[PDB]
Amino acid sequence: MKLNVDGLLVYFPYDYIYPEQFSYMRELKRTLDAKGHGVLEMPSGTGKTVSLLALIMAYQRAYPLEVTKLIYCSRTVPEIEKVIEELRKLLNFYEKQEGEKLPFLGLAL
Amino acid sequence: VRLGMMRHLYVVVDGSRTMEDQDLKPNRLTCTLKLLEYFVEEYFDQNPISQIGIIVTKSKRAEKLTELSGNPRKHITSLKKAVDMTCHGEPSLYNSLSIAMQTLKHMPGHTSREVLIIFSSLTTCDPSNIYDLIKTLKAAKIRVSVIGLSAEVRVCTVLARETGGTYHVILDESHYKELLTHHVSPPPASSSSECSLIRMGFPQHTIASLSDQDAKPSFSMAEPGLTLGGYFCPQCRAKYCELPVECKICGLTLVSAPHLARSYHHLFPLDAFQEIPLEEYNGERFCYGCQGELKDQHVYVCAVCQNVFCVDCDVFVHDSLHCCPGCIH
Amino acid sequence: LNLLVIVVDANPIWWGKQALKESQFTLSKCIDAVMVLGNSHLFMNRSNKLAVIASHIQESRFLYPGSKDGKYELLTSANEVIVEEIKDLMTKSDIKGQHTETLLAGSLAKALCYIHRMNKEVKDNQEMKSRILVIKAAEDSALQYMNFMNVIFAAQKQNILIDACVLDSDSGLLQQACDITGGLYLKVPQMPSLLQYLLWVFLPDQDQRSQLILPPPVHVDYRAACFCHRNLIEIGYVCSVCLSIFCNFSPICTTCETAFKIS
Amino acid sequence: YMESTVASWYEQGILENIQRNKLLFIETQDGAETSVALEKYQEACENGRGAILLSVARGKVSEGIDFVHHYGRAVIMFGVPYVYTQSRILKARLEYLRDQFQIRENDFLTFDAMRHAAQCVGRAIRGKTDYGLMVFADKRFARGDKRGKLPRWIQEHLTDANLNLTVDEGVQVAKYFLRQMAQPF
Amino acid sequence: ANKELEEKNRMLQEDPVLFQLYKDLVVSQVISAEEFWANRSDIIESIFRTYPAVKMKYAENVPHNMTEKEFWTRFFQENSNAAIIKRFNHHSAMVLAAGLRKIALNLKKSDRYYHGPTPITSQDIINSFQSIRQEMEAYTPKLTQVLSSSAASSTITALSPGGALMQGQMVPNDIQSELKHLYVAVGELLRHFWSCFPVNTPFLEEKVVKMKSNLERFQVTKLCPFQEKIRRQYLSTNLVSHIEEMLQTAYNKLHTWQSRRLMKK
Ligand SMILES: [Zn+2]
Ligand SMILES: [Zn+2]
Ligand SMILES: [Zn+2]
Ligand SMILES: [Zn+2]
Ligand SMILES: [Zn+2]
Repeated sequence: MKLNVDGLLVYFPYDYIYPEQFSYMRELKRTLDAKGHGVLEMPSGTGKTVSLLALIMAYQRAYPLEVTKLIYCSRTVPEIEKVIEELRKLLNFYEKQEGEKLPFLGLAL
Repeated sequence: VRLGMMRHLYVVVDGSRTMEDQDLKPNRLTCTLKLLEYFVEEYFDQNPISQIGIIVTKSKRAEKLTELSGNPRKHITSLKKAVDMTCHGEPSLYNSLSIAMQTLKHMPGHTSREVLIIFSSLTTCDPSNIYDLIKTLKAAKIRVSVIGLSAEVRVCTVLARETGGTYHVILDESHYKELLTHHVSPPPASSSSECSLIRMGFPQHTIASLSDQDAKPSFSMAEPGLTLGGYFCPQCRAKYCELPVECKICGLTLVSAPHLARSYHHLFPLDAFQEIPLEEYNGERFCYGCQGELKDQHVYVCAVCQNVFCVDCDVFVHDSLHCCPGCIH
Repeated sequence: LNLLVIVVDANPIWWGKQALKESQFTLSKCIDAVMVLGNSHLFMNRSNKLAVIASHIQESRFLYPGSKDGKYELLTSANEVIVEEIKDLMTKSDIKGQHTETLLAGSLAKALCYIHRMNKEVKDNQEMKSRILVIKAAEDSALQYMNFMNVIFAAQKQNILIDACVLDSDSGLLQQACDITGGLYLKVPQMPSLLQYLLWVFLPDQDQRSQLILPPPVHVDYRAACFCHRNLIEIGYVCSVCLSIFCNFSPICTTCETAFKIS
Repeated sequence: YMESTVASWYEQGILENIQRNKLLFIETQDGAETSVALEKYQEACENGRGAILLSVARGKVSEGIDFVHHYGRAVIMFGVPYVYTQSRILKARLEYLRDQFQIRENDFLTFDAMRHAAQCVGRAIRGKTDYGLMVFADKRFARGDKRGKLPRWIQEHLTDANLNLTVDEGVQVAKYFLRQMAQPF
Repeated sequence: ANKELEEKNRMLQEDPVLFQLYKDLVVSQVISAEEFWANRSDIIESIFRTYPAVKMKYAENVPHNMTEKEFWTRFFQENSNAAIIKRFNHHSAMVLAAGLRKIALNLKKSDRYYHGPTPITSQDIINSFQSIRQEMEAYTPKLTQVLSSSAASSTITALSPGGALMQGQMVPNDIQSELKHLYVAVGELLRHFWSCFPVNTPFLEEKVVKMKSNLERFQVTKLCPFQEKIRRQYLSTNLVSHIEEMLQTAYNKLHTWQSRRLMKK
């Protein structure tokens, strides 16, 4: 599922995304393009993590110099474990799409 | 898709006091029993070879309201008697499923053993864990398809999906009718299911030979008076009042040809007819099925006979007749 | 009220055989007798309604959806429509040597769905007790057993009485059919006097049939046979898929191809 | 407050009827008891007994735990979550915010209540489109300010027709909504 | 343990039919009775299963110079505030613990169904078709042609009870019960005799029991005809021959299968 976002093309593992996901991605891309701190709210407990991670990875690929790395913080370790699971699934999907390993590292402290 | 024509089905009814709650227009238990009477009669009318059994569970104990039998009237009478049941206590899935398992364990392998638990009170107080019983159920290949009421019970969800049955929750009374009518039909046979030949016996109605000469008087076999004539058995040689029935001596099913013929339509399902609203060059005002003018913008057609049927004709054909009138030709 | 449906088996082969034989009985007189029966049925009451179906080897067609002789207008219309349509159907007909057996299951299916349509359309205030007065006139076809049994069971569920009036031949399938739904079975041996049989045995409706003396039902031989040589068998070995009555125990029934496991 | 309400229900017959209808579990300050109670609550949810877990909005259990399908199906909020008006730490935290950044004391207090309530009531919609209803048993939430400060996604679903339902009307509409959600897509 | 004796005592009078038939098998001294069986509050209980402490207290305080009413009285009897919450948590946990005590089908021949078990020149069709086409150029002959009085009278006479197509006793009451009882006895013993008869059972230990049951057939049918004789010599009316068919057919099956076994050997 490759989404032709206004800023660029962004990969996505799951089949379909709700319109609220489109709005989230476009607003997040606007904030990153402005390179200014901002705040936004999304209802779903899950799904926001995958959309955010996919958009950040695509933005990193497009403008690697713009963003050095992502620092994604969660309330509790049991919760951040689910985030690392989501990131692992996304990386597996992207690796299958590309056909080879890429210099991408992701870890939890 | 392989289908199990012969199935021994147990309709497990719960006499919980949650059944007391009148969520439906009449009392919940009364509505369930009234509709289950129709379910029993229709099940026997759509699967004569099959047989049914009712287990009523209340106050943490399960009692066999009626053992396995081929007579719908006896089960109907049991339902009518149970309508007045006190309806106080708490059900036990372990107890009910264990009773059903005890009765169904000695049943023949070829027949499909099935259980339909009409679950009303979400609670399940059991002497022993039911997850262990799930393993025995899977080993015994007893299909269990729960129908929950006003609750999506997790233990019953896992029961249904693990044992191969289906789980549902009542949206309303109309949907309850649909659920039970759907469960009436035989379920498809899965990989675990196995088929084997079953001995069958076909009796012939007999009467006095000639002017009551060398007659065969007899009363019945399960206050029966003397009967001049009736059904018999190839081996029992014992008079039977009504068919189909299992032998009380042989253990062999006695059943006539029409009863078997009643189930051929299951093997031969009717392909759905495409619904075309527009006339589509159909200049015949009169519907072929009913020879009546099409008052609605709807038409149905087969892939072989290519005939024209109205809404009522198509609905009736796919519901009850189970065969296309003109396409028979 | 009562909705009567006369399923006449007007088989051209057999009725034309009668015509060649120059016998006293003729299809014209049979149609006249059926017409008189329908007229009397509607004569019984205004609310009562009737319909007629004619059977042919190819298909089956409905014969029924001023007072020139001082006649009741409705019955006059019935007479004219049935006469014209039956003459048209008999006059126009293709020839197919391969198919000559009379068709009855399709006609009965048409009757059943017609009765269902009328029951839907009629007001719920009045209850309708439909009936099908089948009048067979030729031997049945073996290949029609399955469909005929389907329609018979549908009639049983829908509560319609199949009153059979076979003549010149005793169709075991048809007698079995009417026995299931409880309809009467009369085998008239005097074809010229057929109409008297209708105005007594068949004409009275189910409401009054119980409180009336009618000929006793004929014994029905519910025979079973194996699919090999077609002969009566008292013990059948059916499987769980075919549900087919067979000859003797076999490693695998041909109509199934299942991997039966011995034991 | 939870203990007082529980004690009153125990003195009356309501609590026994609730126990009969469904199992009841309560939260305590001690983490060991909290964990044991929640562990048993999960098994109760899996089984048909069901469970009613009484907890505190500020309780660490509320923030740590996440409710998913067939877990915390109906989220009940008994009273607007407000911290005691005697803890002097909040007095500094609040009057300083009034002095600097110009936030009204009542504004910040209602914000602290609404944010906490949204935190403790937003779990049922975790993911996978699992149905569930959030009932707030307090007329205060019906006030416009509370509704306005409520998160947009919940508020837009909320309507004036069901804004101030009586207890019985709320029960009936909850039953109907559960009926609607029971059926498949 | 005399479990068999206890079961016999339990069913001695609770169920009349079971003991009646079991005794009948011995009344004429047919066979030993060994083979017969060889071949074939709420609140206190809830507390008992709820509170293990109450169970231990009951065990230690079993009624001894006390009264159950006093024991009942003992039941109901911030520090207290937290005790209530703890008590509900523990009680619900105890209740929960008590409840958690340890193939697509394919076919090659379908016309067999189209012609099921029900059993069963060219110019003739042309001649019949043309003749019937020319038959009905005249219509509406109803005035006289359809029916005639003589034929109608013949039809009515036929419909008369003595006519064609229309062909046209509960005196004993007390004998009915005796016949029913005898039929029940025959069914009871035929059940075990036919239990494994249809199955070949080519095993020594399996065949021993069929041999014993086959001898039991002789031994029971020895006594049946004596009661038949007693009943027969009353009026010589309303013969009861259906019972004879069961015995004779069982004997025929026994002897035929014995001959088949000898042939197989
Ligand atoms: Zn038998
Ligand atoms: Zn139609
Ligand atoms: Zn068709
Ligand atoms: Zn054969
Ligand atoms: Zn087969």
